[PDB]
Amino acid sequence: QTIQPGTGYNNGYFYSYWNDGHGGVTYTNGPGGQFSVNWSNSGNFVGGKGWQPGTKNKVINFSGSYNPNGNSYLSVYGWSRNPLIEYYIVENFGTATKLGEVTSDGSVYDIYRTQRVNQPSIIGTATFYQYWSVRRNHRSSGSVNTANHFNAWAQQGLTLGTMDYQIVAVEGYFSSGSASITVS
Repeated sequence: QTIQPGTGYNNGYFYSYWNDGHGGVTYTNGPGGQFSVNWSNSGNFVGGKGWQPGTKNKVINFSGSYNPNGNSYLSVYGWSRNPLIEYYIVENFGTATKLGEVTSDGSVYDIYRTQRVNQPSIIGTATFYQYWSVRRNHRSSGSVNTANHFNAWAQQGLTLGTMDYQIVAVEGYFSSGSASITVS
């Protein structure tokens, strides 16, 4: 169903839908691991389905249509605790300290670390690191072996804590677009 921001479980999958209060976002949970999101001149939002908690060896399958008009991501997205880390395995996007590269699931990814200072998080306002793997060959369907990225990050000194949630997420930032994604 079309829902308001929050977290919960739908048809066997965890979901998270978050936004900054700037209107123009319609997020809808579908059957199974399916979700769809339409946004018209939104602020910042993140929504998608997956698992609570994730694992450090999950192979994540996704397929769908992803048509952003501006700043947006389509990512394997999640959190860890102790250390508090918000991480991205970016498979596609619309319109940082580089640490290395990894070749995984048919593409080279570029690995980055950023720091968020006094920003929202799963534990409230906090300062924390973000880990990124940005796919070079952009795509909106395929499989992600998360262990390839987590191990590559660790080899560069990027440590993950105990896993919190782990989803395939569509994120937008002051843009418009449409997406419909099925996770498995």
